[PDB]
Amino acid sequence: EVQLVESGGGVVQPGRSLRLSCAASGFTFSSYPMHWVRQAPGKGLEWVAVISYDGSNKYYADSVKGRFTISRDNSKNTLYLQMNSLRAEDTAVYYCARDTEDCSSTTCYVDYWGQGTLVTVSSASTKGPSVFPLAPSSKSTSGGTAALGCLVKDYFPEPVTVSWNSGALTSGVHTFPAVLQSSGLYSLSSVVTVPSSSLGTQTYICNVNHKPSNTKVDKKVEPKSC
Amino acid sequence: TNLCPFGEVFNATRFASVYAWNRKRISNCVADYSVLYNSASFSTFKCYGVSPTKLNDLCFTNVYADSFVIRGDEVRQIAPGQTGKIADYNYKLPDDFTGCVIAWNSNNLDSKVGGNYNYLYRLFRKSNLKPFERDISTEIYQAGSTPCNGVEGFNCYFPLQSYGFQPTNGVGYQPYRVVVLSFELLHAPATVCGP
Amino acid sequence: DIVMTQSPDSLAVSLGERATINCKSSQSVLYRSNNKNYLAWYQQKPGQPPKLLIYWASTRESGVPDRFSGSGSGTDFTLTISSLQAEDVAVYYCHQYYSTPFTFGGGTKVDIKRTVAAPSVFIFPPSDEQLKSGTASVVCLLNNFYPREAKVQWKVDNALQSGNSQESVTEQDSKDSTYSLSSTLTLSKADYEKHKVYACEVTHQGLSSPVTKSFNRGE
Ligand SMILES: *[C@@H]1O[C@H](CO)[C@@H](O[C@@H]2O[C@H](CO)[C@@H](O)[C@H](O)[C@H]2NC(C)=O)[C@H](O)[C@H]1NC(C)=O
Repeated sequence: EVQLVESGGGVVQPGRSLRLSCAASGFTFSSYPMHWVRQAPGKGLEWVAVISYDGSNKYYADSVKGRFTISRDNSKNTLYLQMNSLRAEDTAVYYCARDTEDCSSTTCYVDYWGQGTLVTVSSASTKGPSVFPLAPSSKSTSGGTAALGCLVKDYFPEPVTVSWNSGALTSGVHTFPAVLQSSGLYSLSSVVTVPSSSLGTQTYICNVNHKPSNTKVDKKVEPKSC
Repeated sequence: TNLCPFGEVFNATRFASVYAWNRKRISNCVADYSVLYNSASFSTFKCYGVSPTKLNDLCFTNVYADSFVIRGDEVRQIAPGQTGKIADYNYKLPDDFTGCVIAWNSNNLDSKVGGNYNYLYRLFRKSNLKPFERDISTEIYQAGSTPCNGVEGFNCYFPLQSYGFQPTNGVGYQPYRVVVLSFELLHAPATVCGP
Repeated sequence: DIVMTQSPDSLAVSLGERATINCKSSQSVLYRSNNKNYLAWYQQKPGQPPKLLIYWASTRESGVPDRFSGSGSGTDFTLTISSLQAEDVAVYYCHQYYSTPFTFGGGTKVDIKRTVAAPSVFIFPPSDEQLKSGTASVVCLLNNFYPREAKVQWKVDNALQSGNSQESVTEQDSKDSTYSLSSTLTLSKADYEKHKVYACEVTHQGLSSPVTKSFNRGE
């Protein structure tokens, strides 16, 4: 087993400079090259860099060459990557990833990966999410079940959790992928299906938990006769 | 005209092992050998049939780059004569050679801490090689007088054997990567030659 | 450099059936000094770091069910999944490691093939407190449908809108191997007042003719 944890990252401004560090444990950090692999949300993996086990040779990608600089502190058992002159296309999830020297030459394939960071490139304040109700008591009458939901607008950065009915109601909740609107601000809708015979019997709550703002803003969603 | 790939012959991540040296025909180029000769990265840069400082102004029918990796001690074996194990059983240079030989130390790419055993060189061939002969087939060898029908008992050996290639090796045992250019000075229409 | 093309994009297969993804590299990633074939096959579940499944393009990494198998040589390679189970809904990546820079592939979202499903379609004109907020957000919830393909036409007084329409889809839903979709039309207040009818439409395999859920503002 090897435990690699990627530190650093988060929010940056276009043109800022950031510095990521992977702390590895479980093996001799000075006898294995290391890689970085970027993965922009929903796109797919992409190579970034590589080191040699004595920290001499460093090869990069094509779309990065001359922008990032990847070093490796053996004494602290850490791998550092300094990003310079970030563009809007560099928002992604960054993985460190340990080599396994079996190929004839030094660089070879990668086998053990670490949890990813969340480097996000955009210059906008961490605005608190705004919660809008979508109780279709009188817009979603399907006879048996009504599908009612909750939309969120204008929150940044990425991590957010939506919880319905204190976590008691788990079935029928469709957690949707967050998408940043053309205005540059994220949004998502979470919806549930509820039998029409138990609409007013049980109150319904939309809870948003967003760590950077520590937003724990609840909204009660209740039917309207209209 | 257009440049030609010395880049993918010298900036090569994977160099083939010596018994199966890799050959590449490069042509339709404007070759600048000033880059190679002015680079100090090499340890041996020895041109035989020509003068290394006059290679910019000739024109060649076709130029072939061979590439492999050998021990640092016996990089001497690469010569038009100069008999020896790699020079005879593995890579045979013709006496009438007209080209250049480049070799540079690459201990920091080919030698891994546990030792690199993926590089093999051929030993115990029944006979020598024709000049520029590539022999990738390794059947069981016969050494004594036994019938070597897939056996390996005390007189029926296997021809391939591995180098050590550890970072602790001596200056002579470290790997050296070799690329040798052979020119076709024939008077056919020229295809590759510098400005 | 060497570029990997991995086909297909989606590979939907039902349980017990077989499956095969293929990859083609621009150059030939085949070392010859040994008879090793520098290439590897990873997989990734949604929201997790990837794993290793094949290296040397044929061998298998310890701890992997026999159902996978990598074959091929030269510049053509294939990953064959003999049997399918629940734990094989993942996006698969090819990865050369011959010449730096290394390269990956686009993926293959190996889903689960099921009987065609029936969408359940709803609609919502924005809540009154949002009309005081400054956003004209209307949504149409397409739930529990398969296969993936579904076009959504949002009609405002019989007028398709473009640009101001944002849609998104969930992953392969766990309970029934169906999908969902959160279609929305986001607008300002100015244009919102100028119309009274909205409509969301869809075509699908389980739908002979489009199913429409509309209304008039104010009821
Ligand atoms: C690959 O070998 C080539 C020689 O064929 C070297 O070219 C380098 O290119 C950069 C940019 O001009 C300069 O540093 C020098 O021209 C060369 N650098 C040296 C000799 O250290 C080079 O060694 C290798 N390529 C790269 C990108 O380093």
